[PDB]
Amino acid sequence: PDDLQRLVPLLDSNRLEAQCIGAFYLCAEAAIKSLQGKTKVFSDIGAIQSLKRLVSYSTNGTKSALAKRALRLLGEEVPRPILPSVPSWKEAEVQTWLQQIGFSKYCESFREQQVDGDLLLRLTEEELQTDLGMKSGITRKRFFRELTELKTFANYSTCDRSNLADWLGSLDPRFRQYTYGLVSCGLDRSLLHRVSEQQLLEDCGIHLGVHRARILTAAREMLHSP
Amino acid sequence: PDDLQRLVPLLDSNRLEAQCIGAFYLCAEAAIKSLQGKTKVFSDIGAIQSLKRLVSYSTNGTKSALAKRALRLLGEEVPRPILPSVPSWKEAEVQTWLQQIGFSKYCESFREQQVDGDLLLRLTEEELQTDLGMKSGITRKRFFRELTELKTFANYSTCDRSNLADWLGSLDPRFRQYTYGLVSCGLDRSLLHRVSEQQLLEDCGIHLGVHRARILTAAREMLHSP
Amino acid sequence: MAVQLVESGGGLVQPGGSLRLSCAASVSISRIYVMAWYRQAPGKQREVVAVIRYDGTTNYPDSVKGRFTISRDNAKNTVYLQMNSLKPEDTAVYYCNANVETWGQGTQVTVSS
Amino acid sequence: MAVQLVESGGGLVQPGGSLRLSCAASVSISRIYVMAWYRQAPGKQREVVAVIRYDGTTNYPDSVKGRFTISRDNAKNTVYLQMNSLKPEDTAVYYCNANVETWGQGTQVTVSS
Repeated sequence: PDDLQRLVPLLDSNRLEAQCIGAFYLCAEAAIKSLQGKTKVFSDIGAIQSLKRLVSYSTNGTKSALAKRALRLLGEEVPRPILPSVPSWKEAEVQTWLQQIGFSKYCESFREQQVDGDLLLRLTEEELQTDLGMKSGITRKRFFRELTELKTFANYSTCDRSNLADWLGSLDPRFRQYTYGLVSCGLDRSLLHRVSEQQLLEDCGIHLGVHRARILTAAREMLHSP
Repeated sequence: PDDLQRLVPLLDSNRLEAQCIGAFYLCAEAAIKSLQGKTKVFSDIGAIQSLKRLVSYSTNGTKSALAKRALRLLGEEVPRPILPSVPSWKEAEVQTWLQQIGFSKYCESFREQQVDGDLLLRLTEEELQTDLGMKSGITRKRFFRELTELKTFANYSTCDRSNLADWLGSLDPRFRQYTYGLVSCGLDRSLLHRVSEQQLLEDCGIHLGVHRARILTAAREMLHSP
Repeated sequence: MAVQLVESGGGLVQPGGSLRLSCAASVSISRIYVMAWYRQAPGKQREVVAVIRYDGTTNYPDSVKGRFTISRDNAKNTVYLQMNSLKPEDTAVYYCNANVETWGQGTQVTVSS
Repeated sequence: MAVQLVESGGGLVQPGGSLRLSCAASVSISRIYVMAWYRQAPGKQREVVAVIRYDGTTNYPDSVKGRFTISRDNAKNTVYLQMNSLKPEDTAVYYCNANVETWGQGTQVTVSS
C-alpha cells in the first residue's frame, strides 16, 4: 500500500546497510505475498521498475542476490547488461570510439595503421609512442585510463568459452580487464591452475605485482577441482 | 521420412549439445537402418550432403567421430580438406598470396629478395623490419596474424614423415602452426620426448611460454612408448 | 537482440531559441552501457556532442558546453537532448548512437528565418 | 587430385547493369580452404576482387565494396560472383582461383554500347 512507498526511495542511499535492509524487507514480503494471488501490488506501486533498474551494473553480492531472488519469485526475468562486443570491431567503430572519449586528434594515425578491435585490445606503450605518435607520457596515461575503463565493460562471449570473465570478476571487478590477455594467449578455467608468475608477466600482460599475486593465489587455491 | 527433415537444420545450431544429440540420433538410426536394405532414405532426404559438409574443418571429437561412424556405416568415404602445399611454393604463389591477404604494397620487396614458401615459413621480425621494410610494429603484428592463420591450414605431407601435425593438432588446433619449426630443425614423433625448453625457444621458434610448457608436458608424458 | 533506435524532433528554427530531440530504443535504456548523440555537418565528418553512461555521468565537448544537455528518461525508454542557445553554424544532421556499433538514421536541423 | 576449375559468364554489357559469373570445380567446394576471384586488366598485373573461406567469411577490396558479392552454392559445386553496378574501368579478364596454386583459364568482360 502507501507504507511501501516510503521504502521506494531509501534504496538510493549512499551507504550499504540501508540498501541491504531495504532489499531484505522487500524480498521477504515478496516471498510472503507470492503464494497468494496478490502480486499486483508490486505492479501498481512501481517498485518493480527500481528493482529491474538496480540489478544490472551492481557489484554487491547480498543486494543483487536478494533482488534476483525477489524478481524470480514474481515470475519475471532478470535483465542483463548490454555491453560492447569490442573484440569483433572494425576501423569505423574504433574511430567513433576515439571521437567519443575525446582523443579525436589521433583518429588519422589510427586509420593509417588500420587499428581494429583485436589490435586495439593488445596495444602496448611502444606502439603508442613510436608509431601512433603519443609522445607525452601524460597523454598515454590518459589513453590507458580510458582503455582500461573500456576493457572492464566489454563483451567477450564470442571468444571466451570457459567463462573466464566471471571468474575474474568474482575476485575483484577491476580484474575483468585482464581477460583478453588470458584468452588470446590460450588459457582457460581448467588449465589455469598451473601457470607461473613469470608467465603472467609478459604473456598475459599483467604489470602490477599485486594483481599477479592475488590472481596466482586465487587460481592456485582452486588446484584440482575436477 | 518427413520426421527426419526436422532434424536436418538443427545441426546448424551455435551450441554444442544440440549438435551432439542430433548426431547421436542420426548415427544411431543409421546403424539401425543399415543392416536392412533401406539405406535410400538418407539419399532422397539429403542428410548425406550436410554430413559430407560438416566432417571437414571440424575440431570436435564427439560430433566428428559420430559423423565418421555414420558415413562409414553407409559405405561412403569421408572427405578430407584440400589444404595449400605451402612449403613447396615459388615466388609467384607468394606474390598472389600477398595480393589475397591485402598486403599488396609490399609485393615489390618480396620479389626483390626472392622470398618463397620455405623462406616465407621461417620469417622473423628482423627480416621483416630491416630489409623487407615493415617498419611499424602494428603492420608486422597484422602480417603475423595472417601468417599464423595460414600456417595452421597448410599441407605438410611432403616433408612430415612421422605425422607430427596431427599430434600437435590433437593437443590444441592453435598448435599446428608450430609443426614446420619442429621438422626443419630435425625433430619427429619418436625422438621428441627428450627435448628441453631452452631448445624449444630458439630452435623451434616457439615464443609463448604457455605453449612451450604445454608441449613439454604433453611430450614428456609420452615418455618411452616404443 | 539488435537494438533499434528512432529519432524525433528536428526541423528548423531561428537563430537563438531552443529545441529538444528525442531518441527511443527497443529495450530498456538502463541496460545499455553508453549512449551518445552525434552531429554531421554537410561537407565534413561526424563528431560527438554528448555522451551518457549507465550511471548518468555526462561529458560534453568544449564547443557546446553550457548550451546543450542530455538526459535519460526511465519512464519510457528515451534519451533527450536539449539545445538552448543556438548559433547559425549548429545546423546539421543529428544521429543517436547506442553502445558504439548501432546507429540511428538521423534528423535534419536548420537555423534561419 | 588436381582440381580443375571452369568459368562461365562474361561477354559484354552497357555501363550500369549487372552480371553473374560462375566457377565450377571438380570436387566438393566445401573441402577447399579458400576460393577467390581475380581480375587482370590489359596493361597491368592481376589483383584480387573477392575471397571466401570454408566458413563463409568474405573480404572485399575497398574499390568494389557494395558493388560485388561472392557466394558458395552447395547444391552443385559452383562459386558465384555478382556484379551489380558497373563502371567503364571494370573491363578485364577474370579468373577463378582455388587454394592458392591452381588457376582457371579466365573469361573476358567488357562494358560499352
